[PDB]
Amino acid sequence: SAEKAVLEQFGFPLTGTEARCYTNHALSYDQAKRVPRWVLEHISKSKIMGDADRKHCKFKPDPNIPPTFSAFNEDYVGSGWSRGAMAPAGNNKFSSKAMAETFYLSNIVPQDFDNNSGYWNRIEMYCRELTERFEDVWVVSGPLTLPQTRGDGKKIVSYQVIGEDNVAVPSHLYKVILARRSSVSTEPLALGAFVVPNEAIGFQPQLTEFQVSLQDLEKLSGLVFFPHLDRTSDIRNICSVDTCKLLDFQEFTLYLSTRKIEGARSVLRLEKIMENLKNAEIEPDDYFMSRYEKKLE
Amino acid sequence: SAEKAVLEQFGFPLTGTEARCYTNHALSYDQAKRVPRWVLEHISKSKIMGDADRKHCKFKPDPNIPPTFSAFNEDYVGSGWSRGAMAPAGNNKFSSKAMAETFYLSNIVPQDFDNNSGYWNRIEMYCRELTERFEDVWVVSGPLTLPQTRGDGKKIVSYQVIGEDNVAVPSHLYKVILARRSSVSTEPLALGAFVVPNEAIGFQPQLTEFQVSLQDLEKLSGLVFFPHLDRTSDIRNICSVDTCKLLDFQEFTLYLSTRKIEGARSVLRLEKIMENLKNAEIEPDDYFMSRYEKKLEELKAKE
RNA sequence: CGGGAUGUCACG
DNA sequence: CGTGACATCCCG
RNA sequence: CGGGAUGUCACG
DNA sequence: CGTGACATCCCG
Ligand SMILES: [Cl-]
Ligand SMILES: [Mg+2]
Ligand SMILES: [Mg+2]
Repeated sequence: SAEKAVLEQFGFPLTGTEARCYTNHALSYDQAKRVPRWVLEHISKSKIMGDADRKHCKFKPDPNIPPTFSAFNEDYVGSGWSRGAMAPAGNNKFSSKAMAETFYLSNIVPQDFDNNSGYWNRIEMYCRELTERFEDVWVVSGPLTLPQTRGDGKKIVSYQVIGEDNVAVPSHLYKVILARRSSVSTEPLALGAFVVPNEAIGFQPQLTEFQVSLQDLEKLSGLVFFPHLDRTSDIRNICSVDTCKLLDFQEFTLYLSTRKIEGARSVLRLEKIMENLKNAEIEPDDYFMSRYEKKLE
Repeated sequence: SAEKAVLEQFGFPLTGTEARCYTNHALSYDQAKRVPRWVLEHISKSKIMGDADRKHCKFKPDPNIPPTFSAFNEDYVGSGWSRGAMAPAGNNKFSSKAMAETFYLSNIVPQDFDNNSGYWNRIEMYCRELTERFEDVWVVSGPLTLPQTRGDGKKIVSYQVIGEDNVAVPSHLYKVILARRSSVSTEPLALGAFVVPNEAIGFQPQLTEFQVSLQDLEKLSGLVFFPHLDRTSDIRNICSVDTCKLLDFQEFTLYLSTRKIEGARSVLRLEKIMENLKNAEIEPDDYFMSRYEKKLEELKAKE
């Protein structure tokens, strides 16, 4: 192959798409859009429990990404968009290093403010909730810039770029969920693929509304998820063997109020929570009350 | 090590960005846009000569591309865009197999009809012209989807997708040119990078108007070109060492008329080629007349 | 050179 | 329906 | 849980 | 102008 040797004289162009691995999540970086292409993580009940704190971590450029192709906090702040992490920080309570690697900008995309801490947040919580029914949960997340047909019939992909480095703002976010009940069972695996628009949503629509077939998502994203997964074998819809239903307004508001006290140093903060709970029309469940009287010390 | 085996248990997702080598070019395919991301080729005096013929070739899907992520002629035909090859067929006249592999849709992007046959064609000509003065030249070509600033300040990337498979139509096309004078000399290498918009362009714009720096291109494209090339050494702007001058209207149409002499199958057809030249206020060069007189006499015998 | 419109025969 | 190879013609 | 606005000290 | 680790305060 002498002809091939001259062709490679100076080397092929580099795309920087090789898989980058961290202490509890891997990803492939898109050097052109300056966002991750896909982010893989494994969740177990053992991992979502720990002492790693979320406010001792800062969003910073991944020092493994060439600064030329890296994004920076200056691109997000005040751009009208938020820094949305794909590998959730909450999935790494067990390790402080793992949680800190979640805050590398290689793992975050521009995300609607309401969608981030709202609907998408609830999807991230449901993933952690599956750990109580499945010993192993694999999740794959990433951005999407999807087309949209217009009056004259033709389809146009259109997406915003923000900051000096032009970080691509996706029109949708995808999340594939693969769950197996036990390490020693051979139940069919539970699989679910979902595509959510990058915008405020609310509580009306059920997560089933956003479900799509795996092979479809693979077509719109140009990826092949879980190659080693024997597709000839029997695989079942995650939503037929589970709930696929996020927290309602009352549950979500209470969960936040329950977790807000854990970081409430002062007694004044606890007062506001109740005043806000009363302003919310909710009826404080006894669980929150048990975690209310213990922290009044 | 064990907390990783559980991650890889079902494997990482596949991107399909690995290089795919062929007879005279390589490329990395973009499975999401159904177009090549970059296409690398090497050309020389010997490779741009031969008996390989376009008209005995066909556009069709690269068989090494999963049909799921592949483009098909149905996506292009009737979409309002042409099939533009990044690795030119004219750069592989020496091998019938090599030329055939440039018609794989893995080497094709939706390209404006006028652009494909006009300005971009003339750029591919200038690359073949460099083989007269450089023994080896490398070319990287691919598509781009660049942003645009609205009046209100927002920057928007927009591009049409065509066909059922949503093949992306780039806003611009890029080309990186690297030429070394000789394998035994150590004259500084010459490099030029260019970004042309995917629309009709005439004969007034000079190639240097679309020239950019290698850094600027790598930032736009998210690629790094020619990694093993030492960037601290002495590298020259190709448009200073060479001409970066595309053919004007007269010599461009003249070149086409000469290439059409070979395909002339009747004396009357061959004379029509010359009448069109004269109607265009172009006087053929002595090379055309020799070629014209030759093909003429060749066609008179068997008639 | 770069793109297109067509026909015919053979065979899966 | 597709696969090949031979051919005719058009445009810039 | 998920995102933002501010401070004091320390070092390069 | 860049790296680490303390702190209080807003919002859904
Ligand atoms: Cl067409
Ligand atoms: Mg988030
Ligand atoms: Mg072309």
